Amino acid sequence: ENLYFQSNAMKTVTVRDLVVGEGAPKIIVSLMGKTITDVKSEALAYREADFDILEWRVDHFANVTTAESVLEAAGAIREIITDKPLLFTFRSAKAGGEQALTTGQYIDLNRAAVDSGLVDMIDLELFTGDDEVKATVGYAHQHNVAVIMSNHDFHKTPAAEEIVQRLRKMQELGADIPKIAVMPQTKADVLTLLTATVEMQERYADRPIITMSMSKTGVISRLAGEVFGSAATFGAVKQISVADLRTVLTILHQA
Amino acid sequence: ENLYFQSNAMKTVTVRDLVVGEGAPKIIVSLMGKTITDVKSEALAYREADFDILEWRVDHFANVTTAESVLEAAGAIREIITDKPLLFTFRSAKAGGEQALTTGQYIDLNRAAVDSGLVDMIDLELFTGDDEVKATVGYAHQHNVAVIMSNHDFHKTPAAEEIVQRLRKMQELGADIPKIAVMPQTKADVLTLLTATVEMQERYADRPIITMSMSKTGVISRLAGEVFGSAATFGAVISVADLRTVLTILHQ
Ligand SMILES: [Cl-]
Repeated sequence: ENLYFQSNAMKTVTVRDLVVGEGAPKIIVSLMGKTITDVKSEALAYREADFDILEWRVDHFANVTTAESVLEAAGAIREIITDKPLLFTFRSAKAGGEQALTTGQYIDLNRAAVDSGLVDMIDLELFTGDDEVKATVGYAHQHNVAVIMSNHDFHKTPAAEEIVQRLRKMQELGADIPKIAVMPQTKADVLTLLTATVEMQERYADRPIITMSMSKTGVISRLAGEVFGSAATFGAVKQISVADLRTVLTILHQA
Repeated sequence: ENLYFQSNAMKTVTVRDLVVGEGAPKIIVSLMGKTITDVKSEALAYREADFDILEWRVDHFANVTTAESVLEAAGAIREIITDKPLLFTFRSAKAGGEQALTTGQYIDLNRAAVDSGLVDMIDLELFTGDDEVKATVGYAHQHNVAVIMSNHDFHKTPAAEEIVQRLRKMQELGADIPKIAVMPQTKADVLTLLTATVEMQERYADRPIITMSMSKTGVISRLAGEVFGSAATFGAVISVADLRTVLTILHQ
């Protein structure tokens, strides 16, 4: 049964025994399956991999508008991955997601995920609609479901202070874990993302944050979270591989 | 026999078949023996480790003021490690070195290393004195010996523009490979060193550069050279094995 804890002083969130914000960064893998058959096979393949959090990319699921189908898929994943936190993420079309839902539908989808008791966390996008996000965060918390809030820029890297402000806004909206991913156009852009990470974590955060500079040029941002302050990083099962990611994180954690 | 190449197209220096500035950053390990028996035992212990350049920290050598002893030790190392470039480095007292030498002794020590034919590269400190550096750079080049020019700040990180200007000065003085190492006092300081690395690489470098932010906090500067533009990194036998592991992953 879902249960999470969080410490503002330690800047941690504990979900299904995993302490996000302590020790080495956590590895998140994303499950993408079009049908229930695909979701089940992918979860089995993922069971063989060394990761910490399973993200289900619901926007890749064809039957997302059928509540019963979404519940069936979530249950199938939970049966295979019984001891790792499950993050429910519908990436909206606006945010690069594979299909479109209206705001109301997206909110209802996330509320249904909270109600199911099958997921430990939900992802809500920063620019969804502040009033609905606040209401949904409250609903999630009332049911012991934690909230990751996300923002993506697939084309550029905003100024450091703008990245910081977005992470602060996510905190303000009640996110348990603010998350941002930006695309570098130059090497300096990767450093901008790391600078924002350090400034946020040292000055404003009272919880864990997740940050990433995308593309091969920004890979170092997926590896250096322990020193700069990103609490988790994404790896690929089938990007940097989960095995290589753990190898490097382990090296950097050694005292 | 000593010979090196260098190109301003891909910004490389090739020494004993090793192309510095191409692909993944190169790993340098340092020999710090006090006596010839320590130097030989260390070189033998390092022979099978996976690194690219052997640095001899001559300031740790007790008989550094005995010319014959230095030449004997260089020969002993060369005999054991035959397939890797040998970098002769006397770290001066001002730069944190273990012993003190007059400017005159320091320059003569480096000239003697060049003349021996036993070393592929020498390290010269940026603030040794311009006339002395230029003459020694010229002397090394006359004998097919490459020059790494170095600068260290063991207590703080200068501003990015200051770091860039020092690297640029090393290029102007004729360094084949400018090298700088600074100490972070904050995490932002680590990023300042990386920023200087990127700016130097895009604005002024026409050769490989080596940069580092010291301490556990600055470890990412030892790992991320391929993307940010540092051509080499030091490890010890973070370990050399772990360093190669990470560099290989980042090269993929
Ligand atoms: Cl958003």
